[PDB]
Amino acid sequence: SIDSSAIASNIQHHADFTPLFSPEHSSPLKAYHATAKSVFDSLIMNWNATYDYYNKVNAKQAYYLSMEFLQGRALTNAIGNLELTGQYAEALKQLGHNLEDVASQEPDPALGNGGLGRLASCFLDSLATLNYPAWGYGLRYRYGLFKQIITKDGQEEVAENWLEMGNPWEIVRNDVSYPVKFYGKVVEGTDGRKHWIGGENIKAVAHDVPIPGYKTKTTNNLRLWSTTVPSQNFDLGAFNAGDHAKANEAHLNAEKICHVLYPGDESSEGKILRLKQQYTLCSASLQDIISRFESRAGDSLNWEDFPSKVAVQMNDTHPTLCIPELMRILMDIKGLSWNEAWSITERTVAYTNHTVLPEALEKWSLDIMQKLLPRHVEIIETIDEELMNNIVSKYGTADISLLKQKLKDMRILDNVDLPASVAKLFIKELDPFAKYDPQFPRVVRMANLCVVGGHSVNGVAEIHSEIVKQDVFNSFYEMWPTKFQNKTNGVTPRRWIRFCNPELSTIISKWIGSDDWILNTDKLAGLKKFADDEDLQSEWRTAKRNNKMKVVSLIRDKTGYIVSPDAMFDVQVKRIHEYKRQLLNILGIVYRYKKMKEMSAKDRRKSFVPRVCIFGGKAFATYVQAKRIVKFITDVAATVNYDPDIGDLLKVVFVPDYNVSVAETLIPASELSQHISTAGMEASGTSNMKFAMNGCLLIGTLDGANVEIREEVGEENFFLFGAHAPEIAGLRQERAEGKFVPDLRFEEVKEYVRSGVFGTSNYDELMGSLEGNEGYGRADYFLVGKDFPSYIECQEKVDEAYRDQKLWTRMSILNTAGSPKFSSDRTIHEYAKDIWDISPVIMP
Amino acid sequence: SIDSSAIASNIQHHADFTPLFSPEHSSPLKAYHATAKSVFDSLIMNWNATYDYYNKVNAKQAYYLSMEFLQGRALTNAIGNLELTGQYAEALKQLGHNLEDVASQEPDPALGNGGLGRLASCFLDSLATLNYPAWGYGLRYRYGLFKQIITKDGQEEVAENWLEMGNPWEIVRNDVSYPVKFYGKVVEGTDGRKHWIGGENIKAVAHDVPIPGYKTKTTNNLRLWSTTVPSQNFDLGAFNAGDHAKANEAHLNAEKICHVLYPGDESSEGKILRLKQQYTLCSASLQDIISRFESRAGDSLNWEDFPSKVAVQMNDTHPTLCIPELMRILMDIKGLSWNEAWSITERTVAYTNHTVLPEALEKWSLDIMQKLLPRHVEIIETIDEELMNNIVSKYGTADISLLKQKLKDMRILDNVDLPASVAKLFIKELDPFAKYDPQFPRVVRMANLCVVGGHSVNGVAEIHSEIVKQDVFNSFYEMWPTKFQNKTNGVTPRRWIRFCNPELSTIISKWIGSDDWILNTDKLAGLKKFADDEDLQSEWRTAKRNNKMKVVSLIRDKTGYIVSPDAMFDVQVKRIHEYKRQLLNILGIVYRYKKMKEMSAKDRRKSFVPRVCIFGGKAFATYVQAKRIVKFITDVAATVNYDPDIGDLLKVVFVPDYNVSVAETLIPASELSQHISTAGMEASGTSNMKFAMNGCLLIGTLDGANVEIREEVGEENFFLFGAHAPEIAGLRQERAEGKFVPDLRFEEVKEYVRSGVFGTSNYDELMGSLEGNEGYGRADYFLVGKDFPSYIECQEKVDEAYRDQKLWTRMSILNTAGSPKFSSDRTIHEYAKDIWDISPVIMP
Ligand SMILES: *Cc1c(COP(=O)(O)O)cnc(C)c1O
Ligand SMILES: *Cc1c(COP(=O)(O)O)cnc(C)c1O
Repeated sequence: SIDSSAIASNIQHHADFTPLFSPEHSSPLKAYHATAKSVFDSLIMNWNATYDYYNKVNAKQAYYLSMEFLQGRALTNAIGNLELTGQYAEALKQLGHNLEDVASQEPDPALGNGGLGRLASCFLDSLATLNYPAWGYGLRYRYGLFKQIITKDGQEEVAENWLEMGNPWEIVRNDVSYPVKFYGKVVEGTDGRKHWIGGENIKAVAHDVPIPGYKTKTTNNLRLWSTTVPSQNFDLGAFNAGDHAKANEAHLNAEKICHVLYPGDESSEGKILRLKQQYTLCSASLQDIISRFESRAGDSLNWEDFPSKVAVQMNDTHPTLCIPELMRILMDIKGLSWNEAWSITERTVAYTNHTVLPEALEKWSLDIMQKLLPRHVEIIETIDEELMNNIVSKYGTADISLLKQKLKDMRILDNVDLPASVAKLFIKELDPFAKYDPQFPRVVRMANLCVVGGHSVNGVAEIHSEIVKQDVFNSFYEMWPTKFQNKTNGVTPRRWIRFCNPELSTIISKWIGSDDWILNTDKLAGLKKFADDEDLQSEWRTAKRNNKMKVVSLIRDKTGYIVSPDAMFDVQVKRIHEYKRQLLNILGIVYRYKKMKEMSAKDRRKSFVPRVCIFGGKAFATYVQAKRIVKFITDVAATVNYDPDIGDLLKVVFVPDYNVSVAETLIPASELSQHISTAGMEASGTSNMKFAMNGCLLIGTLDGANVEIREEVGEENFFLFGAHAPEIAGLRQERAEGKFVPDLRFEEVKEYVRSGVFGTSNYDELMGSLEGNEGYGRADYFLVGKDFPSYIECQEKVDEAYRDQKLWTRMSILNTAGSPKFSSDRTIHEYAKDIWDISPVIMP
Repeated sequence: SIDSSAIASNIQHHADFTPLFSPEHSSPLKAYHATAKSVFDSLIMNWNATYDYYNKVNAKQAYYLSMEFLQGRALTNAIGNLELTGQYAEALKQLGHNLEDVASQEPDPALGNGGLGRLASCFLDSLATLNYPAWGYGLRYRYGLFKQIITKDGQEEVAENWLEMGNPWEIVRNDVSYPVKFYGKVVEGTDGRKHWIGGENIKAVAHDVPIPGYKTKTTNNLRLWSTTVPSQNFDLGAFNAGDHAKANEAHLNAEKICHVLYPGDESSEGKILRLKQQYTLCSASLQDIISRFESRAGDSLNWEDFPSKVAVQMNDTHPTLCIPELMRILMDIKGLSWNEAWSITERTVAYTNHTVLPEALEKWSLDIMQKLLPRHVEIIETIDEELMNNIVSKYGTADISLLKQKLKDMRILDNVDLPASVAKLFIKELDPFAKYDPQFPRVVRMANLCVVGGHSVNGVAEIHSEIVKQDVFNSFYEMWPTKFQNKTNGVTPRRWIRFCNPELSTIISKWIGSDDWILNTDKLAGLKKFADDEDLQSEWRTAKRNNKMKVVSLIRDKTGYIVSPDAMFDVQVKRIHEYKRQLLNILGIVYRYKKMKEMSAKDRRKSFVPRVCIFGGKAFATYVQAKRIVKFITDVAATVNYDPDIGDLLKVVFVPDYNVSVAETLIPASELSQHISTAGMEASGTSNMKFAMNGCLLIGTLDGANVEIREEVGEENFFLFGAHAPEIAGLRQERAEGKFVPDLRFEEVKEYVRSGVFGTSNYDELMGSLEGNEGYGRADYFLVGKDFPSYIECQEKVDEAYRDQKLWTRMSILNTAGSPKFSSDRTIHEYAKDIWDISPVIMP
């Protein structure tokens, strides 16, 4: 009773009765907005039912705050989760359209950037699919980070246009507006209570993005804050006098908070904005959560129940301000005591860490924060004093040098005059250590504040979670060992197998017996025994090849290069950074090119398997060397791809504007993917898990997610190379004292690049970053030269394996069979049970 | 088969499936947006049918361009014209709401200001109602002119908020975008043809506001341009470097065009913007009109047919640039010759003039225009050369001093070097007259360009249209007498009787026999014979009184003052200006107050009829004296309203933020309205006509619309006072040479105001503007003192008439009976036949 012909009518209805175009206009885009709105009707029904039932039950609700959400296109996945994928397809034929064609008109929401945000997004899919009561909270970015375009100069950055016609996947909630305050000062009022007055005032308005679960009515929510000020803040006097910018100054201030993701902060103005961004996310979100708690509790309202009804999860340090903000409201607005409020805060908040380096943890100038959020600094000050008295107790006086060290490590406010209580212990008068030294900045360490303020701290992979306990927060682990956990990352198998790779999905559900694996992904393990079946292997290679043909279109379309699908599709797809070592990959390609060119055309075929080597991802605009690296790759592509001696034996391609949509086409087509960061530098990595699910083989270092992926799929089905994490610091110091001697094959490439064969750029600057023994930006800090021989050898093993397409496809199948551990579903279960302490809420 | 219960469902549907609020939220406002969207579904159906049928028929289409459209609230009138007024009322009861209550939640669109715009709006109602194919073109103003608030300092100006939640009465047309260019320069290309290159580029996007006719499916359109630039014009480099305003500079430039109506132009930046505004309206609109002509013509496309398919009407001089812009496109883009293009332009364009003073006609600096629109100045230059050669022919050489005068009067470009052809005739070398004199600015006279460029020029009232021929454009009238016309203004009887005054409307349709008068307003004349019937008079006075009670609410609500409905409701409602003479009214009130206070409480009742004297309207922010006048009135209100000796004998009230919605409540309640501008200063006036329709009696000067209103309703049913137009200049010169001696009663008031009785302001400054014999801002230029005795006497006749509520109500009824001439319907018929040459297009 829910058929294709009624859907076609509702699509038509939306084109005409919620129109964005002239009636006689006929576009795939017009069809998209109509089809999006037809699907949306289902999400609204289900959203309202889910919203209402949660209020009735009043179960504990989890809240995931992130500065990023890589939502990607919604259409294909909403239709998928509703299981109207077959009927929407036909409905669109009736109207003279094609689903796939219409779906490719959807713009990627510019609401995230990399893994941090995509994880959050996968987490929202799993939460809904498994019927957990949970929302995401975030900011509604207009222009995103940037849309990447590739010219003959390298990468250029253009602002995103995804909101130009409005977002059909959201609902504005005009009754949901919260005030957020900047600057001002604090005064103690009549009733001993603190009051934060004056300053600047903006309002955050709610923009809801429903999150439909798979094979369930449960539709959770992503609440997005958009900043503005009321029309009356427009200065007409300024406007009429001619000063049109002044007239618009107040609106610009509010609105710019939601303009760009991670705005550049090499300026006091960029730092203030980045800080306004975070407080707005924290303040608006917490005010809303508090509001919902109150409305549900009704007359029987008790704040001790707050952490048994509310869980707040801080994705990275960006939402750290939740801690003091919660303390702010509980005391200043609700009237709770410090200890009463602190206990509620500590039990409500938890922190997830994605960093492996202790000098990559968010720091802020106290002076800047003190000016913008004076009441929060007061609160932080009190928190840091408590923390220090607890260290005093749990340790010393007796042994002071020890205590000195414990206080450095754990302090929230670094380089500040100690509170009078602690300062005592260092009289002799006071030790230089217990005083502000103007030679250095006064700094607020957000990571330490997150640890102190949350009941749980977790890493994102087994090895990393240990690094977190041993290197990063050691003295904290000593103090509160029970805080520290691990929650290995995962990705949703619905977006990243079922819907991005339908051809593989059919093969999977045939041989396993059902399509239940989409939900109960453990059942993929039943593929192990069929790994050597010849027929499975036939279908499995055909799918891979069919998925590769959609990439041929993408490459032709986006770059102009013509490539053959009968080569090996070798992909490296991640953010452009020296530590990720795209440079190691391209230089390995350069070596093989060189070998080919010093070889007979008979031997070229005998020695190397044909490849299409694909690069993708964004460089931080200001990062000069990263931009030179994408430039370098493009130039190699130009030289290699148009070389008669090579032909289809090797192609190199840089796919521009890598995003969720690109990944969705690229990943299912991939046979080899590269995860080759300097060992010890990666915490996890989620693209790794996506590739393996799609039967792509991994070449990588013993680093981040690769380690656990290798366990699950088997070491025989993974190409491992390079120095391990423990060996690094030693190899660097070895370099510093002149003892490192690079392979002859590595000097060959460097010289061959300095040769000019890749155009009118020489690159002596880039190659120069792999030379010397010391210096910032030089001295091959990320061990490209060191790992080179091991790496180019490992790629010879890949070639030899690809020669036996029996072995290759066997390993491909074993990767999909070993992926179950990396479903975000079991990641969420672990979070739900061991941190948030929430249960599923199933509607009847 | 279109019943109240289905409508209630559709209202509900829109609340839930085109939502702007949380689902559990319950507001009159929420009900409004839902009810608006339910009505809108009907407008869409009818809009699309009307749009499609016009394309089929390809009849000549009229296009009304204005910088203003005072649309007012749409809800009550759309529901009215659809005749679902009874069923929407019940549908809203079912949902626990009240139509009137819901309607009062609609914000007034800030798309206009005064009469200019309201006329345009009435014109759109009449065009639809009478089935004429016609659109309005305008700009989509965000903040409007300003929302007026009254404090203890006078008026203050706040930006309007009408778009904060979006406009339910519009449809964005994303496929309708047109490029508009600013600055740049001209170059003659390969093919002798001119090309306008470089400069700045913005895009105007179409926002359609359907205009439903009354008792007809015909739903015409108001196309509104909103300016923007594509996201990519956002400078990320600037944003990340910290310079967030610079990053937003390009967007601000585009968007500010649509920010404020009539932005202040005492700055080169305000003048450039005002000029960008007008060109954008002209360019975008003409590009669209041209596009529609082409798509309809198909293969059989002939540009000679353009003026037989297209009429462009310029409301005032603001759209003057249509003339050269049309010439631009026809030659530069379509390839027509000058004469071929000129003939098409002259036959397509027509001009309506609303000005009575020849020094109130829009002038622009040539230098500013030459910089912004260089190609348009070239075209204007050529037009002005033609014009001058035609004057040469039609006159002189022989008589040069004569020719000198004819060229001054008619020139488009004033104070410019004459073209070589004309310059000859003044050799002796060249006369100073035929040269640019840097002592004065170089000026472009837009009015003269409108006259030259249009086939018809019309005034807006019989007397004014004559002034236009005799004083304003005399030498043009001599040259082309057939151009000059009259089209007396009118107002729609649907918004301004039927829907604003339902209680009167019932009485009208009873005694006339039907409600057909709403359409065929001529049938109101049948009320003359019932003027003296006692029963009609009973119902008629009851309605007036019932309508007055809604004003009591408005006054209480907006000012706090408590007033009795059993007094005379005496209203002056128009823009605050010295020439309109609110000051004359208030000073007359001040005189009566003074008399009351020097009188016994028995006599106070014997001498004066109780009144509620209501003022309303906006002062130009920068106009110091106008603002002091509203301040002065408020202070009188404060003193008078709280005086025990007075009580309900006299109240004075300044209703803040006068707009369409205020008028709709105020007008039907009004018994006396004032139209007292210095004689000869007003061209027409439409509020005058509204009042008379609602049975309000007029006190006014022999000026503008009053003259014709007095003819139609009868001199016995109109309170005339003051000096007539011909006597003015003489009375002013009389003042200049010391010969004017004011009434003793006028010095009494002035002194009594200088007395301080009205608070801690003395007003010696304001009273000082009525004193002296010469000087800007002084010397009683608008004859307040002169007309005073005549005026306060005329008000004594009003009192004596109001005493006999038989006579008063007789005259009231005769005003409604005499109003038929002032229906915008017959105004439109005249425009349709004698200018646009269009016919109605009725769908089957
Ligand atoms: C999965 C995914 C990522 C994360 O990639 P890592 O290699 O884990 O950093 C980034 N971007 C997009 C578009 C993705 O789909
Ligand atoms: C009718 C009307 C006007 C025009 O009034 P005039 O006295 O003709 O200038 C102005 N404003 C509003 C809101 C109106 O309804």
